Amino acid sequence: VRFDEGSYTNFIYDNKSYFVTDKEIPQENVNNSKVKFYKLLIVDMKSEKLLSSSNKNSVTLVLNNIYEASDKSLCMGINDRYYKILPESDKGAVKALRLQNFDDNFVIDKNDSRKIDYMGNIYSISDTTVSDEELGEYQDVLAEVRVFDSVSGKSIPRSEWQSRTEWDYGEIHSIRGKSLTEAFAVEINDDFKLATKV
Repeated sequence: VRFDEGSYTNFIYDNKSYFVTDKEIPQENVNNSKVKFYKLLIVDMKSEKLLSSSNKNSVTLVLNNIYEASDKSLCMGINDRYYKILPESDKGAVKALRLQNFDDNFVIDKNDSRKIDYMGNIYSISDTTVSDEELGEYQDVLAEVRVFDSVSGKSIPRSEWQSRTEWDYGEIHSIRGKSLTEAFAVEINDDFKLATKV
């Protein structure tokens, strides 16, 4: 079991790539260990960067063994809990382990309607289409409207409905092969657009 440099979620085991998910497994559903290992990581909660010693905004993670669960999925001991692990082919479909366990929703940015806030990051909604083959897991639906200044992105209150643009925001989906932190798809009017971290 080898974690990628600088990562607390992405690793290789028995020559296959996995990540630790945010899916907790109750202790009663955890069965035989499959791999014994012990790794301590220190993670800055703000920058999510690895540290060599703890600080005021750090969390210490003890990663300990891989187990088979009662549904034959695999999981990993993380501190006092167990979290399912999945192949990297599933990234974005299922969220990676959240540090906060030891912000996680989509909100149209209050200052610029062409942006979405997610996980403490800001995402720019592009004019690039996400094809049906790139479109992955359903995450949420906004079902919102913004009427905004076409140049500045500043929204206009409904009571007042300068060039103006109306966007009608639909579903949010993962993009296959990408974590949600990297990118996701947002339904704008009649098609899915690519949103990427700014």
